[PDB]
Amino acid sequence: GAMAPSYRVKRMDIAKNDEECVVNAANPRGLPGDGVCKAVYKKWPESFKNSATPVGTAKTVMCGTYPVIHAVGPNFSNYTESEGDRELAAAYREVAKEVTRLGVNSVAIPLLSTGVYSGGKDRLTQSLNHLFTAMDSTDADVVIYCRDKEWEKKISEAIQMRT
Ligand SMILES: [Cl-]
Ligand SMILES: [Cl-]
Ligand SMILES: [Cl-]
Repeated sequence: GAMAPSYRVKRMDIAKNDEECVVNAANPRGLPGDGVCKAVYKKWPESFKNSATPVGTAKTVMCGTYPVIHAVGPNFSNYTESEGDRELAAAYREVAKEVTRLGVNSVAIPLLSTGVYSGGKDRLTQSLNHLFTAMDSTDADVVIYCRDKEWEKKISEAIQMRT
């Protein structure tokens, strides 16, 4: 575990992370995709060997010794708000199990279902609160990655509020 488990936010490409493993915002079919998924595919293409996994699940594949946790959040274009919310909570619980099992002291994690799977809604709070619910009982240092300047400020505020 980390000596003082923390949450941080960085506004940068998660493919450049400084952590012991990465969570991919994956698609169910283990395809290269777009956004975080495409960056992950460019950096760690070996991790897409048999990475296909259902919505609401996480599947880890090693790129050398570096673990890539493929977490499949729901596409809110396809799911009801109710069913999407349940699958998004579930994907993050499966990320917490994998981070624990791997014994890492840090993890780089994007906000699942906040991009092309958001169904054109702002889901920062929804996705961030499911991330906290899952990861709060883990002792890894968690570093949340984003690209938008206003999102970085809101994620930072939400982290500081609890401290
Ligand atoms: Cl960057
Ligand atoms: Cl997304
Ligand atoms: Cl963002």
